[PDB]
Amino acid sequence: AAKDVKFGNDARVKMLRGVNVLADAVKVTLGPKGRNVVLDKSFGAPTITKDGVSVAREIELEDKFENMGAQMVKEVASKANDAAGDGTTTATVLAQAIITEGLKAVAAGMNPMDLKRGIDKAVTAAVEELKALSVPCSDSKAIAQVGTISANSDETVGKLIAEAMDKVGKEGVITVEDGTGLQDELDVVEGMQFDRGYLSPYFINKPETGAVELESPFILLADKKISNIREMLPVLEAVAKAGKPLLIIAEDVEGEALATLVVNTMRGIVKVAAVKAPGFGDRRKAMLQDIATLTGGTVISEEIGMELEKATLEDLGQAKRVVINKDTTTIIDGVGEEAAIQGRVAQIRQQIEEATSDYDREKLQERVAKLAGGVAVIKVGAATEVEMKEKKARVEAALHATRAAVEEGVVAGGGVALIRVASKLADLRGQNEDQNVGIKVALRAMEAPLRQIVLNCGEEPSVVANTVKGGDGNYGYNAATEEYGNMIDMGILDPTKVTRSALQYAASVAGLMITTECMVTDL
Amino acid sequence: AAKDVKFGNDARVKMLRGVNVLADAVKVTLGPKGRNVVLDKSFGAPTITKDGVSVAREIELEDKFENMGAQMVKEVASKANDAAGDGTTTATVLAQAIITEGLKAVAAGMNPMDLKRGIDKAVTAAVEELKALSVPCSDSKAIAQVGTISANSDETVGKLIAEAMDKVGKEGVITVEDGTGLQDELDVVEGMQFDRGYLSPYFINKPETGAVELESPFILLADKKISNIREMLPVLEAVAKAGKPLLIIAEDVEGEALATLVVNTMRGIVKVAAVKAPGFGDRRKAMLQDIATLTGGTVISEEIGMELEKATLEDLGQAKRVVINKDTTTIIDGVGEEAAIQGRVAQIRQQIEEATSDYDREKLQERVAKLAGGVAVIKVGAATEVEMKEKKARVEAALHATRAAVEEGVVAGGGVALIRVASKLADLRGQNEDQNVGIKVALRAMEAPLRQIVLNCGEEPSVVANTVKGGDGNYGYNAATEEYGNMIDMGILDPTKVTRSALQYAASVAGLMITTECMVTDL
Amino acid sequence: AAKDVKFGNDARVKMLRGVNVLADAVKVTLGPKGRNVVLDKSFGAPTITKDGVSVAREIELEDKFENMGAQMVKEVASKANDAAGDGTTTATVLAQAIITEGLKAVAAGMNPMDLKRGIDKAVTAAVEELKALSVPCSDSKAIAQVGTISANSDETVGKLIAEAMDKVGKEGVITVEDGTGLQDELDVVEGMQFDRGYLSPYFINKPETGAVELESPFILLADKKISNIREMLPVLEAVAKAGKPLLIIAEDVEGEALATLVVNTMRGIVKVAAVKAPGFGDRRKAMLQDIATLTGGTVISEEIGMELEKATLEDLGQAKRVVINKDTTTIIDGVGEEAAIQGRVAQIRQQIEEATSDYDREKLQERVAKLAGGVAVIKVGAATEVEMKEKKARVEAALHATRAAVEEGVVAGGGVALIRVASKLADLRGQNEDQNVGIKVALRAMEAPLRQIVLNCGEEPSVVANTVKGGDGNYGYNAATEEYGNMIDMGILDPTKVTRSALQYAASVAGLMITTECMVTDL
Ligand SMILES: Nc1ncnc2c1ncn2[C@@H]1O[C@H](COP(=O)(O)OP(=O)(O)OP(=O)(O)O)[C@@H](O)[C@H]1O
Ligand SMILES: Nc1ncnc2c1ncn2[C@@H]1O[C@H](COP(=O)(O)OP(=O)(O)OP(=O)(O)O)[C@@H](O)[C@H]1O
Ligand SMILES: Nc1ncnc2c1ncn2[C@@H]1O[C@H](COP(=O)(O)OP(=O)(O)OP(=O)(O)O)[C@@H](O)[C@H]1O
Ligand SMILES: [Mg+2]
Ligand SMILES: [Mg+2]
Ligand SMILES: [Mg+2]
Repeated sequence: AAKDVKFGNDARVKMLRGVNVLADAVKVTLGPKGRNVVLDKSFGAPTITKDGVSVAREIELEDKFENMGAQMVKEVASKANDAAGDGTTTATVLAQAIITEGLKAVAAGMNPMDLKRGIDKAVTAAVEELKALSVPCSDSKAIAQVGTISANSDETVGKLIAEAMDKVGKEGVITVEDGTGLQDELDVVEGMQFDRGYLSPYFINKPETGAVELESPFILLADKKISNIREMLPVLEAVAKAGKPLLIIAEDVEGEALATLVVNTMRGIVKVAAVKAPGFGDRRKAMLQDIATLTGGTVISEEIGMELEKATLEDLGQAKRVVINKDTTTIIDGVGEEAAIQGRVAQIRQQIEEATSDYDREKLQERVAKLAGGVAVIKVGAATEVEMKEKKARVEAALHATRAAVEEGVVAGGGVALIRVASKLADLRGQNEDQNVGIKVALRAMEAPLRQIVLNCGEEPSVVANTVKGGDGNYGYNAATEEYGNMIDMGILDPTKVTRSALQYAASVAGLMITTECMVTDL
Repeated sequence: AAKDVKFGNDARVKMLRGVNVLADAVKVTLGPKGRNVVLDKSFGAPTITKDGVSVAREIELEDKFENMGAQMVKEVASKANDAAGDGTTTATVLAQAIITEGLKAVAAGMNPMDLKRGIDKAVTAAVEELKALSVPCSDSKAIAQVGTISANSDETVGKLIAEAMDKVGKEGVITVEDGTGLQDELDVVEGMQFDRGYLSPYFINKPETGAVELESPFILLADKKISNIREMLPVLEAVAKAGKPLLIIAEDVEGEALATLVVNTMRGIVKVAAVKAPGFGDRRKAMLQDIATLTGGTVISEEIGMELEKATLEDLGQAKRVVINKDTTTIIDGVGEEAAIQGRVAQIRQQIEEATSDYDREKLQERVAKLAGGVAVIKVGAATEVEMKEKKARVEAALHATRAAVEEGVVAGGGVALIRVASKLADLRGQNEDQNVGIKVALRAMEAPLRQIVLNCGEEPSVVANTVKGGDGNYGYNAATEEYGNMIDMGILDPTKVTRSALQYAASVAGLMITTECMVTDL
Repeated sequence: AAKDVKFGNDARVKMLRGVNVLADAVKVTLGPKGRNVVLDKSFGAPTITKDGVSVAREIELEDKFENMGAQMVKEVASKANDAAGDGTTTATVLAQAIITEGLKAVAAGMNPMDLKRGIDKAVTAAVEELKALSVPCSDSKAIAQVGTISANSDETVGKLIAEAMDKVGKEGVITVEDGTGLQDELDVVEGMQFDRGYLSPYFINKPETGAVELESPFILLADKKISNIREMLPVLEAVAKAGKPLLIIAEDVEGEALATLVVNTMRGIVKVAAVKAPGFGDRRKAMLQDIATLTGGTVISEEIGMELEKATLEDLGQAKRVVINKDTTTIIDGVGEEAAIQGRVAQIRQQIEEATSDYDREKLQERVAKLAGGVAVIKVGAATEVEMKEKKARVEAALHATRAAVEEGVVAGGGVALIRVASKLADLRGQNEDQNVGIKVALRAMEAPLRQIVLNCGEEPSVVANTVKGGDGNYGYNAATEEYGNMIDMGILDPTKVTRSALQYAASVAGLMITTECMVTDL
């Protein structure tokens, strides 16, 4: 029908305003200062967002345009957030600065394309500089500091991350679970995780993450792939004479062969999940066996000649809970048998030694390793359930950031890298003036987040920024110290990856926002 | 869509106003003074709330924001109320004071985080002080006084609690039932209670408590777990040739194995409940046997080879009523056989003696103890049914508070502990000024409820508070006396646990309220 | 009309907003930077206004409350403006800062009285510091600079002031007149000034100043006081033939008798003025003689026996123009008799030497001095009449400021004194915290105007202010230099008096605003 059109600046402004609103909350929240943000929920009690990210999520704009603009930033921010594990706010902050400048440039009427290109070019240059700048991660104490950064002055999270990290080992994966109680618990977990996808997003559970968690799942393992429903059905009868979420492991499902019959034919009332059996070939079988032992269930294979129909519920193992993500499917804890698990591990271990070949050894060793799992679980307590969820999310983000940060090594925090790079970046020129301005804009954007921290300090960011820029090498401002010192010496370092990730995303967002001169909507 | 946003103070104010409104009623009601509050009900006759708590429940705010804010307080208050058994109002009162100050501080613009931390710190300090301050509970006369406090000058409740408590014994559990008639009846009850959960909240009955009560329940006991519906079904046929609520006892239900078939397949028209059979192993069987005798029903086990299908309704016992809560499932009174029950008890008792081992003795002794139950039931009469319900609720709260109070021992009432602690607390300083103010705020919050009582007195709380603070040791004001005397000497003591519980919750609430600077809602 | 009564912040808020609006324009204009302001006109092209004072004058607020608030500032500012001659804006700027803070404090709910007291206390302290800080005025080159400051980068004004000042002498009074033409004209004017009041404000001329200027005045001098009209009348009759405006000098004119008859009876179509003859006794006569010679008119005394009636117009002298103010009455230029005037001066001069006594010498010397000194007049040209008026006003202000500045000596400009004093002030504490905050507020207020200049520079005032504060001695920022240097060395100095005056007034204004708890207005 009729469209309400806003031209250029008009289109931009809606996004910009939305961006600003979202950004403002985020910026203040970013850094230790932001205590909290809260807003209502349509259903249920209103959500409260401790984190900057959560704030962005929480914040919705009444205006469609503004909201959409806000959403765009958030979505990018989240993506950066996931990968980096941290720097969600930073990306948002960066984006806002870039966007605003871009918009102004838009006001200038310089073709945004050059600017975008310039920005991208600047980003690339900055990235390169950052990479060189970045240095190896410091020790666990640093790690805690890294954790704290993700923490946003959540001391506990950093401590937990460090503590979990120490026990597990940096290499060892750490998993987070909701705390049993207010006090956190760190437990080594028994179980194995195998990287398998979820066959269909349909399987994908309710939660936003889309990882599916089953409570007291039942595990049916078949070495053979599950061709059709019918074979499955007798299992199902045991299972629809069941209910708490059944997990099914099949070597393969033809999303052709299984899916049509299963979905239509099968009520699927009981929760069901399907995963491909880990590994392939004998190894796959071996993995299945390992899983089966861990589950405590039994596996049925054609070679065995056991029938799925014949197999009862008992054959199916149970898990305390299972979490599945597209990348990987894990069982938090199979009931298993303590002896059984150990025995299998030993047997596999013996096998590992036994096999002459490295390859054989590797498969076995991998298998054994999985069984122990080396997994650590972290529980987060909270005053309230809501808090716990919030805390947990923060913790998870921190963990990812920390892990990434350590491997990458950590660049000086405080946006020191960003400021430092920008200066170098400034010298570089874009192909054309429009590009040049964009490049400058990007540089400006980088500078801003340093200022924001300063603003939180209440110190005038101009002086700090100037001083920071002036200092060669790694120079930065420590909010807590409110003294000038080497970032490395300070030991507060922001992860290279997180910084890089955030910057890239922010730049991308900004460019996108910049590009759309005009927006059209239905009236 | 578009959102209506209130920033910071705007967000807070809605909550604050709501809090104040709710709080005001609660505060006045708190203490003997508050005669009553009443408001309409959407359906049915409007509820009338004698109690402060009920007032809060009753009071709803038209404004969503205000209402939500009010709700938040109430929910916390209720939680405190449950645990403490008393002090529901106190928590509310405390919260309001804290919130208001926090809001003002919010107006100050000091970061609430520090304040919250300070408040928490203050709370912790106060708690420690309180614990030291607290002293052992006094005698039953004191108990009645304790009861009266929960009573809010409900003399009857305190008397009933004391009376019930005396007969049952403090240790012995006391249960409350609606009064048969206006006159209360205290009867020792025959029956056993076993701690078992309800399999599903679905089972959970209509009432808010969620405890499920069945009228004239039928009890089917199986030693063996009920794997599937089908085995159940023939029982059901007897029971679908039935209607008034069937209770089912199964050793285990796979919420996998039973649930899918039962729910979908089974109409479940007749009320059904499921509980796991108490105990495990032989003891579980023994417990089942004890239950079976008490029920007067019979239990069927595979070992017996009796069939569930074979078993008739007659095999199933009947109970006058059953109440189930997640923690525990109890049968108020199985029809049982008087002789049978006694005989079983004796047999078990003999067994207890017979067993050499302590362990064997313990299991038997526990079993025997349950059968007698040592249970006492209290009936509350009322002029009207509504009143009775109100009274009953109050009675229950009092009982919990009293029981907790006795074990803990009772601290001086009148908020004496609170005032006393605060002074000590005041000396302690928070890490930072913002924290400091919050700490002070908390202290102020503690003081307030003393004032409220004074206000009810009409005496100027300032003088009283000052005097109370001035007095060392336990110093307090007795409203009734309107004379200064030792709280202990007065013998009016508020339970340590209740006070502690309320304070902690109130603090938590306040912090939460404080945190949310701004609230966003859809327009 | 009706009355609307309000109490509370709301009254304040209106004032604050009004203040800000006026202040903002003024602040930007203040310092060389403020380009301009414009006004509308009902008829003709809209007027355009210049300097900040003019800006403030031009600015009116639609809202009564806001307007009134704005007005209050302006009135005080003008008063300061008059006395200082400069610093109108500064006072306004200071006031705004103070007011806002005070208002915030009002928001705080601290009792403003303490704050006002604290502010006053701070002001006093600051004043003392300033006085000590102040140093003697520099030479004419400095004077021009002083002029420029009043100039607000009006080079011409400063030059004119300096030029006029040089010729006249600093001590010598300089008068400003509208320029004959675009080019300014500086003419020294012969004449004597004697401090005499205007008998009645009725006499007071049209212009706002109320000083009365007569064009080609005729001077009638009577040694005797002019008791009544009748004696005057025959002079007047000649005056009728006259009509060049008549000035009357009488020893004393009783207001009632003369004025009543004169005003009512006499149309007074020709302007008439009356002044008391300068001096008393013989000296008065002598002064009269001196005046008479300077006028070139003759004086009639009873002792002489000359009759006023007898005296013709010729006896009355003429002046090119006369200006009268309440404090003093001056004749810009009597036509005089060249020979007569000179001879008398010589005679007086001889007398001065001649007189043995100091007293005689003093009177004579004073008499000669008045004639000798003469007066200097400055004409200001303009592109347009409107401009000229504006320029003239600015010039006048500058002149006053310069004159004051020179005598006082000039303190470092740039608000350096203000910033410097504040630091010292900060140490001083008010009696009570509320006072303390007010004191701090005042200090903050002082700092602000430095910032404003910086802001105009575009440099971040924070750094500058910090730097300025840090420097001991006279440290300041020169806008033009944009380099740090000694203010004195720079030679840019703001007059002590002007600074002091502005500060005091501003403080007074701020204090006043804070109070006024209740306001009543028409509905
Ligand atoms: N306690 C602290 N002391 C000093 N600097 C800190 C502290 N906490 C964080 N920082 C700095 O502030 C920035 C990190 O804050 P934050 O983690 O909020 O930003 P973010 O990661 O972008 O936001 P989010 O964590 O919500 O994704 C970094 O530059 C970091 O070095
Ligand atoms: N009859 C009484 N005489 C003296 N003081 C009393 C009396 N009844 C109560 N109090 C005091 O008043 C406070 C208890 O009142 P109340 O029980 O209403 O508060 P509450 O427990 O917080 O509210 P609710 O009982 O609704 O949860 C205590 O400090 C108690 O010592
Ligand atoms: N050309 C200039 N270069 C450097 N500083 C200047 C210059 N002109 C003025 N200043 C400084 O700026 C301030 C004076 O500006 P201005 O005269 O506008 O303020 P004001 O006297 O308060 O306003 P008004 O002149 O309208 O009363 C002083 O501190 C003065 O030293
Ligand atoms: Mg972070
Ligand atoms: Mg109570
Ligand atoms: Mg000036």
